[PDB]
Amino acid sequence: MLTNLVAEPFAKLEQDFGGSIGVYAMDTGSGATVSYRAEERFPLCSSFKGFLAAAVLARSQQQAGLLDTPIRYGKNALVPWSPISEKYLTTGMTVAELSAAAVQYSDNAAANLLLKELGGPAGLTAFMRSIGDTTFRLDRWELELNSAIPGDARDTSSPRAVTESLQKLTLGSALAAPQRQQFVDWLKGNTTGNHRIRAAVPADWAVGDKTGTCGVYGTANDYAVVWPTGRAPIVLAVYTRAPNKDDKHSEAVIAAAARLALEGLGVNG
Ligand SMILES: Cc1cc(Br)c2c(CP(=O)(O)O)cc(=O)oc2c1
Ligand SMILES: Cc1cc(Br)c2c(CP(=O)(O)O)cc(=O)oc2c1
Ligand SMILES: Cc1cc(Br)c2c(CP(=O)(O)O)cc(=O)oc2c1
Repeated sequence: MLTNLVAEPFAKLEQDFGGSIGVYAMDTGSGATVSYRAEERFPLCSSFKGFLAAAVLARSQQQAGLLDTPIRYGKNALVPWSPISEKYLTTGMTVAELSAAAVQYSDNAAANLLLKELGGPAGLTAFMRSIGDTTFRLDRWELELNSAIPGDARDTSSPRAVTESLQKLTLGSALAAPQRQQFVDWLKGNTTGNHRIRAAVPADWAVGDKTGTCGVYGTANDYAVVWPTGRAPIVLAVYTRAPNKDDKHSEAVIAAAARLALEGLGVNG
């Protein structure tokens, strides 16, 4: 029913974009949903870093002091787009600071160092299985996971699975209350998503998000929890990809898809 209210505008939006758009949006009050290509796999790109921080927070529930552990690293850890960790190369950073940098600045060195602590891509995948997500898979590290090859299931999930897992971690019971609020707070402080889902959200609504940009195959994404005033929160995921390696992603398309999802849910804004 709501999936059909916006099916036609979604098709026109993705045809103008020149690729595929995948959207799943959930109104946590009524349970109403909007779907468009919601079961197709899309590359995660940096969006896995949000789930990575949730996995760290989950581990901190039964390993006190994990968040305060100092991590030291060498120049060889600094891969492109490590804007925070490059400033602390000579000092180290704590696990919590690496997690905040991974979430709020998409810091690649920070993400790789945290992946190391959790047992690599299989360890993060294992965490996702532990919360009931059978779709998510991480296979590689930054930046190899950005290849976004058409048809390749490595380092992908579906918009529906991303939304379902995000709901469990931010609003459900997958994390304990203090860890859940810390995860929400990190997403709320993200600096990389101002032109994506946030561009669709009114100023007086709270929003936390995590972005991903593979840099090839028109592949980019964003997922978010949105707290409209006066109603229950909305969880949504917007993923894109395109057939040609040189196709460019579009933040404006991500924002436009988020607007249609919110319009479909009847969320005025
Ligand atoms: C910190 C760290 C640890 C590892 Br175990 C890797 C790997 C696996 P490898 O391909 O180097 O063996 C790839 C990478 O880009 O970064 C890492 C960063
Ligand atoms: C990285 C990570 C963190 C956790 Br918190 C798990 C859990 C929950 P646990 O029962 O091991 O304590 C299960 C799992 O299979 O993988 C994980 C991976
Ligand atoms: C090499 C590189 C790494 C990142 Br980490 C980005 C991001 C951040 P994200 O969207 O992946 O979170 C945005 C971007 O436009 O280009 C990038 C290029």
